[PDB]
Amino acid sequence: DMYIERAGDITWEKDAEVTGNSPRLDVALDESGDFSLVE
Amino acid sequence: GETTDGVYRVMTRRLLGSTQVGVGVMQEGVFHTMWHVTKGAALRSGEGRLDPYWGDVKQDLVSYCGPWKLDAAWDGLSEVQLLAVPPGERAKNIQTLPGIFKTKDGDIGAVALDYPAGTSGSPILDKCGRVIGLYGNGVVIKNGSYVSAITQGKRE
Ligand SMILES: CCOC(=O)c1cnc2c(C#N)cccc2c1N
Repeated sequence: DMYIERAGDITWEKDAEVTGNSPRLDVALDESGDFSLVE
Repeated sequence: GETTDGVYRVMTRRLLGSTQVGVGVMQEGVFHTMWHVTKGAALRSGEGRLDPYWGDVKQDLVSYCGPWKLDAAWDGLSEVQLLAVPPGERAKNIQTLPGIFKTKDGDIGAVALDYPAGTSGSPILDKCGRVIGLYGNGVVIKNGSYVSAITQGKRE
């Protein structure tokens, strides 16, 4: 039996940790809402 | 229950201790998360009850108390922030330039940030603070790292 607790405001934070890349991926979305990689 | 706008952890006690299964956004009285977090179950907010209103297993989205309200979109150019809310850990912004999911049905923004499964539903934001979609439905790539779609709903 699930419950919610508040974790913060939703705000853009100037000078936050910038990271991660930007890959272009060919993908398929099945009827179950699972993404897969086409190749 | 608590109806204040913001980001919330989705907890269960049906396992050992209190386990974080996911995250969501409260906006205009409506709670927005991913379907795979709740499976469409009702939610507690203290003593208040949150009942599902709209959901779709293919979009992997669900709203509580009203229709999906979040309609901002990635502009296709600018960097974004994941407001990651990991299990046991404080809310933390992570700034990234999204990649792209290319599908037969069009292109979707994607963020290459690996966080625990319990982080599913954490909102992705733009420069103006508006939620452009939620984190937690994506793929595992050649390396073994995780890439999430920027999953956004429709506002009717
Ligand atoms: C658990 C079964 O494997 C998966 O399909 C699955 C794998 N990883 C994630 C991550 C990461 N990292 C973040 C958010 C959701 C997932 C996720 N659903």
